[PDB]
Amino acid sequence: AFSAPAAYLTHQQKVLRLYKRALRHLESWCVHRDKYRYFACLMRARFDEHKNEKDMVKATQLLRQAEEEFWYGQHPQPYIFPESPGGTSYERYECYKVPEWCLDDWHPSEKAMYPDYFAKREQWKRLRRESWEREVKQLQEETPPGGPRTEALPPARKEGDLPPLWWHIVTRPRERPM
Amino acid sequence: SDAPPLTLEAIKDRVLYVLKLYDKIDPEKLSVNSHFMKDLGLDSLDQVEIIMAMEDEFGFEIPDIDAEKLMCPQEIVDYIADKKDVYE
Amino acid sequence: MNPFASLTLTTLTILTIPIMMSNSNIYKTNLYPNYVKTTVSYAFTLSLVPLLMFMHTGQEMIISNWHWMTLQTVELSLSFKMDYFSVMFIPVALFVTWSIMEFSMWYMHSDPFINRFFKYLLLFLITMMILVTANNLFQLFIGWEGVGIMSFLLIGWWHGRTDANTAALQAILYNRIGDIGFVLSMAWFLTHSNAWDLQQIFMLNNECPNMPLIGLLLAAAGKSAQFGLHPWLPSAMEGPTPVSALLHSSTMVVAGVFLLIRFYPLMETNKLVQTMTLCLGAITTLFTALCAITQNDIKKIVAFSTSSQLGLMMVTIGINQPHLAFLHICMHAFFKAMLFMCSGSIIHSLNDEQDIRKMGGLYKAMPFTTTALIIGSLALTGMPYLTGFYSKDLIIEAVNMSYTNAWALLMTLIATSLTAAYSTRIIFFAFLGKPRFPPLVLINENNPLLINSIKRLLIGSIFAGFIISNNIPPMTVPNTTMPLYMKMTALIVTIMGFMLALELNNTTYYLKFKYPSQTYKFSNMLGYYPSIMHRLPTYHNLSMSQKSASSLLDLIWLETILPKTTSFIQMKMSIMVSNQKGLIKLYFLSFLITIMISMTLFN
Amino acid sequence: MLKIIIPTTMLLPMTWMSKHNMIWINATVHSLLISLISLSLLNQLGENSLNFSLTFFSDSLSAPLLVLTTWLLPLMLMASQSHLSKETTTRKKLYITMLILLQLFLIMTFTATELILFYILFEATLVPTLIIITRWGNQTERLNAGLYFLFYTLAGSLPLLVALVYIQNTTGSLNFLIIHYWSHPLSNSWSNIFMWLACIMAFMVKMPLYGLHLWLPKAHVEAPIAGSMVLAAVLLKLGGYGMMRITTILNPLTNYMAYPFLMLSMWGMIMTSSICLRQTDLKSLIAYSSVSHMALVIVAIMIQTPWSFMGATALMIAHGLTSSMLFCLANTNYERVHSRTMILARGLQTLLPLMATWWLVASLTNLALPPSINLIGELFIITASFSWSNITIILMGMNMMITALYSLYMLITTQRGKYTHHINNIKPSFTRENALMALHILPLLLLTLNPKMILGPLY
Amino acid sequence: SFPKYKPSRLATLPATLDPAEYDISPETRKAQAERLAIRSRLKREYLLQYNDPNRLGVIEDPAL
Amino acid sequence: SGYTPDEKLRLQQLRELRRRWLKDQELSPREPVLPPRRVTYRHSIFAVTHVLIPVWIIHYYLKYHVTAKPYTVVERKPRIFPGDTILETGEVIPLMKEFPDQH
Amino acid sequence: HVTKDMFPGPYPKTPEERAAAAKKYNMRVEDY
Ligand SMILES: CCCCCCCCCCCCCCCCCC(=O)OC[C@H](COP(=O)([O-])OCC(O)COP(=O)([O-])OC[C@@H](COC(=O)CCCCCCCCCCCCCCCCC)OC(=O)CCCCCCCCCCCCCCCCC)OC(=O)CCCCCCCCCCCCCCCCC
Ligand SMILES: CCCCCCCCCCCCCCCCC[C@@H](O)O[C@H](CO[C@H](O)CCCCCCCCCCCCCCC)COP(=O)(O)OCC[N+](C)(C)C
Ligand SMILES: CCCCCCCCCCCCCCCCC[C@@H](O)O[C@H](CO[C@H](O)CCCCCCCCCCCCCCC)COP(=O)(O)OCC[N+](C)(C)C
Ligand SMILES: CCCCCCCC/C=C\CCCCCCCC(=O)O[C@H](COC(=O)CCCCCCC/C=C/CCCCCCCC)COP(=O)(O)OCCN
Ligand SMILES: CCCCCCCCCCCC(=O)SCCNC(=O)CCNC(=O)[C@H](O)C(C)(C)COP(=O)(O)O
Repeated sequence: AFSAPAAYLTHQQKVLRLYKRALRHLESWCVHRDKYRYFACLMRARFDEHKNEKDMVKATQLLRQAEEEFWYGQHPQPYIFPESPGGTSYERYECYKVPEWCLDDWHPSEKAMYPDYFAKREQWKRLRRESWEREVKQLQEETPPGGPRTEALPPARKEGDLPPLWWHIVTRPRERPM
Repeated sequence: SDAPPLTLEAIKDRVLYVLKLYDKIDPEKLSVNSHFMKDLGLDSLDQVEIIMAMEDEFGFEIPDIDAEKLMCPQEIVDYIADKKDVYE
Repeated sequence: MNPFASLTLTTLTILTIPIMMSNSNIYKTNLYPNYVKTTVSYAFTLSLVPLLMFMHTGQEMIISNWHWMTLQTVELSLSFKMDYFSVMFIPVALFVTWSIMEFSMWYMHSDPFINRFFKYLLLFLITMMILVTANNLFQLFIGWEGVGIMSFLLIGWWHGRTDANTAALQAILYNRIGDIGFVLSMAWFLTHSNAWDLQQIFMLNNECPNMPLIGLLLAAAGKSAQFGLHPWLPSAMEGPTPVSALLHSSTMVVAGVFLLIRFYPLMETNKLVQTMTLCLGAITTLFTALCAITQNDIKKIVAFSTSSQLGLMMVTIGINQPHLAFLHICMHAFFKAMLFMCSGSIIHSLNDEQDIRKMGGLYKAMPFTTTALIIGSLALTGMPYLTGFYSKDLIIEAVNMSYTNAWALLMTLIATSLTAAYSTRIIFFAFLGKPRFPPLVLINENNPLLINSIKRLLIGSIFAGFIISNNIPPMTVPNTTMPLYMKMTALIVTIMGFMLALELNNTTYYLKFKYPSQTYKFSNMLGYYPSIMHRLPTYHNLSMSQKSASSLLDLIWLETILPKTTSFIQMKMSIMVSNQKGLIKLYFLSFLITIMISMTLFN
Repeated sequence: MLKIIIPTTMLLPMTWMSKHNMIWINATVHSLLISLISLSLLNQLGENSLNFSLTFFSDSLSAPLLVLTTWLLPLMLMASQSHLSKETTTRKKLYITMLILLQLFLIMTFTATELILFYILFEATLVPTLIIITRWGNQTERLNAGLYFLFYTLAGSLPLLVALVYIQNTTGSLNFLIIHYWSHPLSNSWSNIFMWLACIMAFMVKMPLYGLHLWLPKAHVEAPIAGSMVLAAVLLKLGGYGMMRITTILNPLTNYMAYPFLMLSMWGMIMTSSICLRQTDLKSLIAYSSVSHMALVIVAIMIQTPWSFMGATALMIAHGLTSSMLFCLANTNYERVHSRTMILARGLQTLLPLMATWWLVASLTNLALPPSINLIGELFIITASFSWSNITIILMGMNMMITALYSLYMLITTQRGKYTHHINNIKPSFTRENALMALHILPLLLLTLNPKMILGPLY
Repeated sequence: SFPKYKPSRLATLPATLDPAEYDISPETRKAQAERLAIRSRLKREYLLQYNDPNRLGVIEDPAL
Repeated sequence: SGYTPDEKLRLQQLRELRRRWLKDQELSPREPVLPPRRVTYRHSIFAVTHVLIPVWIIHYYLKYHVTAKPYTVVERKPRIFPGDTILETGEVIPLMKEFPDQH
Repeated sequence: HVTKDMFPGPYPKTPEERAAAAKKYNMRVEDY
């Protein structure tokens, strides 16, 4: 989620992803730990026997029957972590994430409580106000002509500079706001 | 819930605990800043296995695009802390 | 005088006070959940008295206090019926709700909107009470829609989760499909018997025709999650565990079976509807048991168990034993609420983990939870002299010795065997093996709320079956003499299911691996019913909604016919008429032509 | 009746001589006061009517519609108070003048003991509406919408004038009492068939019937908020009221002349309910919902049984209130969002909880939930149509299911889910909008206690 | 040998079983590069318009 | 593979800022300020204002208003067996005819 | 604040027209 993607996945990345998925589904099939370890070692053995193949045509010929075999025995009800995009509690707390800018609409009577928090809030707002003016120029001078080619953003290079486009990544609500 | 607020030192201790039980690497040589491909001579598949082990141990799963570019215990700790919003 | 009516109305009234107080100051504190729990407990202990008076004398009563409106020769009034069914189901529902609320006071302590959750639970309880005590079809419909709306609101408790909204809408869809038949029955009854009141309906219909009974059966199938419309009950688990423990386990889902029970004087007079409901019950109980055999989410397994029990009581209705079905409702409430409360305890203790693949050794880690779950499972499977026995054993005995369909017989027997099998699966996979949860052990049950809530239902599921069975007057002809081999068929089939499930589950220890067969894929994917039926119809309908109805008819052809054709014709005529070069030669030639035409034509 | 008509007229000089910063207060206060005066008309008797004079009479069919019409105007003023902030004093006074003229024309229409006066005011109700739609409208399509709304209505209603003057020439009087008492059967002839069509089409076009509803989505989408509520609440009921008044002379021809319209309505209810599911706009969705409900009312009126008429009146009042509430809520959303698209703003329940409650209540009422008068009218019409034929239940049940589906879809898409990230001008809801929603919804839950007040003369 | 997965309208072909990305040619890589380029251009425009402290409205979406 | 130096530096700075922001979210002892302003026993009062009063109101309503109209409250007639005595009349229902009793 | 060109247009037989539309919808010419 954090890292920007590349235009394509190399053969190594495909092999690693297939290995991870195969191990996960094998663990789902083999409920117990000792069985899982035994069959995971067997799968690693059958996985590394073609590690040193040189030609790419045959390697691409492989990893195709491998994917077909994986799809045939994929355990149609795999194990999904509760916070995963398929888990039981995937977006459970997404209804509690209230944006930061909502605090700008609070009544002064409500702002009377928590005064120190709002003082630090004003300090953060001033910091963002200056940092944005610096960042827009830095990004303008750093990007190549014709538009960016990948969605990777550069860090801060000077001393007082801050990373471009940081406000909405730094001020995420929380993992479990309530 | 009653879940304790796990902290940075606790995360680092858990990471090193998981790594030290991986017999492919010797506990004495490993450090929080040690690499995986060069300083320990581990395979790419081995690194995937470590990532999955931390996945199982911490109860949350790391996306592949972020898991394939974690090479040191320190940056694994940093990634977990960023995921779980740890202050100190 | 005759405190029966006073107390039977006072329980329903006192259940309403916290709803009125929801706008007061106590709603803004942390005292609200305890307030609601105490109110429910007081309502239960007050409603316990009419049960005693009915048991002593056999008191029956209907109260028509407020006259709502009169439509010519029809009168609609707020009428409550307080017969055996109502006076017996009030205390059971109140007891289960009290235990569930006390459990929720611990399960949902971290939810910021806990007060709203308790208010929603109380609103659902009030609506179910209205449905149970209703005397005319309109009040029954009011309760019928209220429970469905509350289920929609409580399934989608977490608004951020998309699956919650999907499940809520799916439940509403299926309940409306059932409401189609409910409204059909209501309209038929009014237009033929000239009354929505149960008394006139019973009296004027000596031989009830097929249409109203088919409508009632469709409504019961819709709300009790029978085979045609089953998936909404397993999908309704996206809500919090207390909701699925109270609403979609034991109280709300028995509304269709209760509707069929209420109209039993008309059910007996028809033979085709009895056969249809028996077949529906048999097929649905087998299907949900078979699906539950191989499920891996604990809440899914218990939901499918609930669906199987619902099908079993539909079968009981089919063989014309409504009172036995009511008794099974009462027992199933207790032990199924127990099972869901234990599952919620495990889920909370294991950091919101629901897959049984990650539950290991909890027989020693959680002793009270495992003993409660073991007692509940043994009661569910039909262990003799327990709460589930006094209902299920009689169900199977009556089913075995009636002039019924043989395929329904076989399906019911296989269904109870599979019930034993999946109970074994739950116990073995969640309490026997070595631990499989993450290393940070956070096991803890030492909370008085959870322990007390579980132990109350424990005492209930141990003794209530005996108490209720021996403390009510007989209403069915006993099956005194039976063949010995058929007398024990329930126990033999349950033991066979236990042995087969245990032997097949013990084979997972062996270090061998094999790809699944077609039967396993069919059973795990829920007969492929949720896939196809949620992709083939919906899509097509939605497709038409944009292709034929919206764009092609409304935006293209309806526009082309009336307005666009008129606009085009008038534009063409205006262009033709107004295009004159201004030459008076042509003008006067036309004048000569029209002079000649009028001279020779109009004379 | 003049105790109602005269104050409505005096509202105009009251508005025009008010101070520049006090027009809204005076208009709202005196409109509410007028509504209280109109409440007295509700006490109808089981006998003929409240024949006030030779020109105006009140029935138990006209009383609920009159009370709703008088009650709507304060809500229209509170709704229009928002987007007219930057408007000059003269134009605001002209807007209030148009609203007052519309109310006066509707009040004079609903009693109208003579049919020609009824027709004159029934077409007079068309000028202020067109001016409101085409003048104070945001989009550039308001002109085409105004043209459609004018011509669809006028083309249908022009043969009605000829039919009425012909009836007066033959019968000798158009007073509704004389028409009802001296009614005679219509023989089965081509001339009588065309008289039936002329007398019916003028009211069926305005309801509207499926196939002639093209003007309604345009008029409802492009109009301002007040025009939208006055169209959805009262202006749609003119056709049904006229049809129930005029079907007294079309018997027994209707017994077989109702088949095309019955089939059209019973299929168009399904078609428009399905259309509501796949909609990218909120106001268009609400307009199509109104079309479906009015098609059901058409079926009820054409059945011509006492339960049909009772259900038709109840559904008229309930749908008016519900559609007005839904348009109010959509306008409040559009004012902050400035886009009018369903999926552009999401998860508003996390930011505005009370408006989420109002959305839920409005959707539940639209969903025909018991014991609200929505379901009372719905169920009465269902039973009457079932008596008409046992197969109608299939179509009606399909309509009910689709109605529930699209109502909850409207609720879920705009209220549930994760909020849109790039919108940061969702200010907390004002007291005006909350008061508007409360005043919309409380009369419905109050009328569910005394249904006999809205069940019409055949109660 | 294993039974083949036959895709349909309501059950599409998985990316892993798809054969288009196994027959890789330099023009396919160029096409993927252009796709990522235009997507990143749009993302950069949106992020520039999104983090602006001065903006106090809704970012108009031409696509919508 | 692995982090590029620019990615490492950007992630480090973002992490520092995120930790600062998260630490700033904490509330001090005086951070929450509330302005004060005012204008067996628990169960004993609870049973009085929640149980007894509804019983009184409902009993009054049923006894003197609901039962005033005919047929509003209709009770199933009690079962009569051989041998019981009726309060209203005092007559005794005759017993059975002494059926043969073995086992 | 959107120009007339941005709005959807009638299907175009010509390649030049096709290219203009593909650029309008923010996608590759041979991907449109
Ligand atoms: C009067 C005499 C009374 C005595 C009567 C007889 C006494 C007993 C005789 C024994 C009878 C069977 C007992 C064994 C049960 C089967 C267990 C087994 O072997 O499973 C392994 C094996 C495959 O397992 P796997 O893939 O290796 O598992 C992967 C791992 O183990 C993954 O494992 P996992 O950990 O994930 O979960 C394992 C789970 C997963 O296991 C499963 O896969 C579930 C599938 C097994 C359920 C089948 C049981 C009942 C079937 C009812 C079917 C109703 C009709 C449906 C018609 C469909 C037509 C297409 O299994 C279990 O947990 C326990 C299984 C249930 C056993 C306990 C209950 C069975 C006893 C009750 C049945 C008979 C007694 C009746 C008593 C009343 C007296 C009459 O299952 C089978 O091979 C299926 C055997 C039966 C299937 C029959 C359907 C064939 C239809 C083919 C087409 C026919 C033509 C249609 C033409 C249509 C034209 C329109
Ligand atoms: C404890 C009590 C509980 C119940 C309270 C009920 C109060 C009801 C008040 C609301 C009344 C609604 C308005 C009714 C208007 C219809 C009737 C009206 O048209 O009658 C007129 C008479 O109306 C009254 O004179 C004036 C009433 C107007 C005021 C009503 C009270 C509330 C007014 C509130 C205004 C604002 C208050 C101050 C705010 C700052 C003309 O009568 P008329 O046709 O000749 O009668 C002929 C028959 N006669 C000869 C036997 C009489
Ligand atoms: C498009 C959106 C909706 C718009 C409104 C739709 C509603 C308009 C439809 C008109 C309703 C019915 C019209 C005529 C009904 C009479 C019954 C007749 O049609 O049936 C046969 C009549 O036979 C033929 O139909 C003769 C008429 C044929 C010519 C009429 C045009 C038919 C198609 C045109 C459709 C265009 C409709 C829209 C126009 C813009 C029976 O023969 P017969 O028993 O001997 O005569 C009965 C009449 N008697 C007793 C007085 C003598
Ligand atoms: C949204 C657009 C809707 C358009 C609606 C237009 C159609 C309305 C129906 C027809 C309107 C004209 C009817 C005439 C008015 C009634 C007058 C009447 O009833 O008098 C008849 C006269 O009947 C007629 O003259 C009818 C002639 C019709 C001529 C105009 C035709 C208009 C179009 C006809 C087909 C439309 C029908 C379906 C329209 C559907 C909507 C598009 C009696 O004749 P007498 O002289 O008294 O004979 C007695 C001695 N034997
Ligand atoms: C229950 C489900 C069962 C599913 C079974 C799935 C099928 C199992 C059999 C799979 C067959 C294969 O291995 S398909 C073999 C695919 N072709 C190759 O592996 C050639 C060169 N491989 C590499 O270069 C990789 O990077 C590598 C060296 C592996 C790691 O490198 P690292 O140094 O960066 O870790």
